[PDB]
Amino acid sequence: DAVRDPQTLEILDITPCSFGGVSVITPGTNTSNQVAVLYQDVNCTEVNVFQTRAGCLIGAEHVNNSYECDIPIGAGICASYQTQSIIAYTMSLGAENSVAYSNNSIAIPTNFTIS
Amino acid sequence: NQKLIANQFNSAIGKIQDSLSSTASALGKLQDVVNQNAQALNTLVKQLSSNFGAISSVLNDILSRLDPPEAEVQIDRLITGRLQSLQTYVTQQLIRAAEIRASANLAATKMSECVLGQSKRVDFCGKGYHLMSFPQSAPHGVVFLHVTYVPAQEKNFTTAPAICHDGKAHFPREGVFVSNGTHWFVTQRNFYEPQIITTDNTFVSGNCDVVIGIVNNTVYDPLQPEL
Amino acid sequence: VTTEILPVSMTKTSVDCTMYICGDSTECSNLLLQYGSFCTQLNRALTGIAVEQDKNTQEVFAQVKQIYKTPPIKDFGGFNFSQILPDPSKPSKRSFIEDLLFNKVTKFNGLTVLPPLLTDEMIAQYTSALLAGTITSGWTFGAGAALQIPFAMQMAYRFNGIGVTQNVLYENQKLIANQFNSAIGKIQDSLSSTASALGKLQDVVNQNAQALNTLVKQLS
Amino acid sequence: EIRASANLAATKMSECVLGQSKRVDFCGKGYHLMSFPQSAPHGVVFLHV
Amino acid sequence: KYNENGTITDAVDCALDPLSETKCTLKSFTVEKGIYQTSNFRVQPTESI
Ligand SMILES: *[C@@H]1O[C@H](CO)[C@@H](O[C@@H]2O[C@H](CO)[C@@H](O)[C@H](O)[C@H]2NC(C)=O)[C@H](O)[C@H]1NC(C)=O
Ligand SMILES: *[C@@H]1O[C@H](CO)[C@@H](O[C@@H]2O[C@H](CO)[C@@H](O)[C@H](O)[C@H]2NC(C)=O)[C@H](O)[C@H]1NC(C)=O
Ligand SMILES: *[C@@H]1O[C@H](CO)[C@@H](O[C@@H]2O[C@H](CO)[C@@H](O)[C@H](O)[C@H]2NC(C)=O)[C@H](O)[C@H]1NC(C)=O
Ligand SMILES: *[C@@H]1O[C@H](CO)[C@@H](O[C@@H]2O[C@H](CO)[C@@H](O)[C@H](O)[C@H]2NC(C)=O)[C@H](O)[C@H]1NC(C)=O
Ligand SMILES: *[C@@H]1O[C@H](CO)[C@@H](O[C@@H]2O[C@H](CO)[C@@H](O)[C@H](O)[C@H]2NC(C)=O)[C@H](O)[C@H]1NC(C)=O
Ligand SMILES: *[C@@H]1O[C@H](CO)[C@@H](O)[C@H](O)[C@H]1NC(C)=O
Ligand SMILES: *[C@@H]1O[C@H](CO)[C@@H](O)[C@H](O)[C@H]1NC(C)=O
Ligand SMILES: *[C@@H]1O[C@H](CO)[C@@H](O)[C@H](O)[C@H]1NC(C)=O
Ligand SMILES: *[C@@H]1O[C@H](CO)[C@@H](O)[C@H](O)[C@H]1NC(C)=O
Ligand SMILES: *[C@@H]1O[C@H](CO)[C@@H](O)[C@H](O)[C@H]1NC(C)=O
Ligand SMILES: *[C@@H]1O[C@H](CO)[C@@H](O)[C@H](O)[C@H]1NC(C)=O
Repeated sequence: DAVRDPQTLEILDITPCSFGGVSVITPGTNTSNQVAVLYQDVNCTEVNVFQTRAGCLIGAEHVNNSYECDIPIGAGICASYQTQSIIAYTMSLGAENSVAYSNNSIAIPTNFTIS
Repeated sequence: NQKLIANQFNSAIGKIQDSLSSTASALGKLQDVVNQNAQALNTLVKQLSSNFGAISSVLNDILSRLDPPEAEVQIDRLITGRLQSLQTYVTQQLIRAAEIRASANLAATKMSECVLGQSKRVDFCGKGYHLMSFPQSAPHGVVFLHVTYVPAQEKNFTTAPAICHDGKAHFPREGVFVSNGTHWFVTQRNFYEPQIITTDNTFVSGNCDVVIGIVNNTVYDPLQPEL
Repeated sequence: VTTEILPVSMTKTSVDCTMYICGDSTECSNLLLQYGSFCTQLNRALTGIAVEQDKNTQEVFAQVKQIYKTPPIKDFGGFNFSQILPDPSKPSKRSFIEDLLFNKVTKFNGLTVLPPLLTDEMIAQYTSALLAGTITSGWTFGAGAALQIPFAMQMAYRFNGIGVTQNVLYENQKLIANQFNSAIGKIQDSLSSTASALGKLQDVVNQNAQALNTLVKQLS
Repeated sequence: EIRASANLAATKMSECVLGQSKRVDFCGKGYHLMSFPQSAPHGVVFLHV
Repeated sequence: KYNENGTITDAVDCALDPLSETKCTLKSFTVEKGIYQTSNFRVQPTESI
């Protein structure tokens, strides 16, 4: 955990050198040979760079627009291949839609489909 | 609407064919099972090539080269390693089998409750109001075609929990009270079909001084014109 | 009002089998390779678990395609849902009760932990949508479109559904709303004071912690 | 075990929260009216009315 | 990659780039859409003490 230096009697902590899993994010090779690489649980220091909670993502562009999740990364971030290049974005959970609620209004179906 | 319904049904079936014939991923749930089993077997076979500390992965090469006092040691290493491999394989197959069994139990449940009957369990037989289902076989599995009723078009109606007639509070036996801005009607909850509010559509309980949001209207009595 | 607590997921652990067995050792690694795929399939097995953990979460919460939200005017016929609806003042828009739940339930050996795909905030949005749907459109959002209905009328259906004529609800609407509101307050009093109330989720955490502590201690 | 629990939780969400249950003691003791989900660490909490 | 006549017709250099690493990891010359864990990043020592 720590040692006492043998010449100077001071205590030094030993923190094993940064490491982590490496994952490759890719559209199928039937479409593209471009890839993005995720360095899991590391800072964008020792390793078009996007720092996410899941790790340091390199090669994917950070996009402000959300979309449906395609290739999940983690911590709310998903990646995809669009206009093409690899992008990363915060995933959408679906379209926002308020309900026209009131104490005297009811919506009643007038037609239907069989699916 | 029988003709419309039959046409929508027939169309929906055609859509199923178009999807299944073109989208390989459509049956990913069954293909994945096959793939996992193939990997388990490929893994098990590849393990035979490992030495596990032995001079050779080939049993015959140990036997053809060493006398028993030494050959037995090398063989023990292969036996231990290969037994570990079988134990790993079997354990994985048992756990995987439990998953398949659970799936089969669900499939059997659906066959009994969804196909043989009609489900009242929401999203058990697909999204929407379940009508009927039809089974189809598949490699190592079952495919269910769930036929559901889904509301398609809707309108904004004004409503009320009850209607006052002569001071009595009238409630629908079935359906809700609605208003199109000038007239009140009573209609079934899942499909707009306005009816005249009559004593045969509503029932009386309590009065106008109790119900919150009760509105004034009239309730038609089919008997009075007959007398 | 009763509370039912169910586990949905477990910590998405991941173990680097090479680093665990032969941490930074070339000589050991060369011997480890003689065991073939054992190291590789152990990593594969844990990965499979980590993957289904997100599948499990999505199956439970992501049952609604749209994110519904309640109106600015919380008029539900006397029913007070402010303790189960998201609190806008928080850094994470969770309800009062959810905060109570979160406040009760609680390295270099190749052992790491992966984040969930859906963060607590994402889950809060899903429960918010499901709740807003339930409150303003009843079950219609589950079948198709969210169709607005007055809350009191929604309850009328809920009563018919249990064999009680709807006039009972309306005649006793104030009583019912009061009993409901009281029951919710009781839930808060129980959850905030009884640690064991969430034992089912804490136990999962404890089992995983023990499994990892056991694995690490074995290195000695 | 967790998966089985998650499957049950998902079942309840679909049948108890999105709908109304006719299954006795599925959504707590008594005649089920409605339920409301709440999130929790690694799980879901249902308030059954 | 050995063809039906035992001729090597293709090959993947497993240390060329991250896609090649994925191809070697999956033992295939085709990679399906998704995210794959292929390796482990480790900071190397620069001097001995
Ligand atoms: C309910 O919706 C259906 C379609 O889903 C309507 O039927 C279609 O009507 C158009 C004309 O407006 C025709 O061109 C289509 O061929 C019809 N489709 C089918 C399958 O028959 C139906 O008219 C609508 N009913 C109401 C009351 O609005
Ligand atoms: C509400 O529904 C009623 C009944 O259909 C509508 O009243 C009828 O309107 C038609 C013309 O479209 C007349 O020929 C009938 O004689 C009317 N019936 C009665 C009893 O007045 C009414 O117009 C609808 N109101 C709204 C705002 O749409
Ligand atoms: C429904 O109609 C009744 C009359 O049949 C209305 O009753 C009146 O209520 C006010 C307020 O308390 C009294 O001052 C009047 O004397 C009542 N009228 C009669 C004839 O007794 C009632 O207010 C109406 N309700 C709605 C919602 O329109
Ligand atoms: C819903 O219930 C909450 C209590 O949980 C009510 O909030 C309280 O309101 C009183 C009166 O203004 C304040 O003195 C308290 O400090 C509030 N408590 C909290 C925790 O906010 C809320 O007003 C009720 N809402 C409705 C519509 O009934
Ligand atoms: C049904 O039971 C409820 C209580 O659960 C009764 O309501 C209470 O009545 C007392 C007076 O006797 C009040 O002091 C309480 O404040 C009321 N409680 C609530 C929540 O309002 C109700 O009166 C009973 N009804 C019948 C027909 O017996
Ligand atoms: C995959 O590649 C083949 C050519 O070999 C092409 O015909 C097919 O449309 C491609 N599929 C996709 C999804 O790009
Ligand atoms: C990376 O290091 C910087 C300091 O140089 C720090 O401010 C930042 O928060 C760190 N990011 C992560 C993900 O650790
Ligand atoms: C998102 O928009 C903000 C401006 O509101 C901008 O500063 C930021 O750089 C943008 N980020 C990305 C990834 O486009
Ligand atoms: C009901 O009215 C609201 C408010 O104008 C509107 O947003 C909504 O689309 C209407 N719904 C229908 C079915 O007409
Ligand atoms: C419905 O809401 C409106 C607006 O707040 C209010 O004026 C009206 O009295 C309410 N009616 C009922 C029955 O609650
Ligand atoms: C193998 O050799 C034969 C000629 O004898 C040739 O026709 C065939 O295409 C070859 N197979 C492959 C995979 O190249």
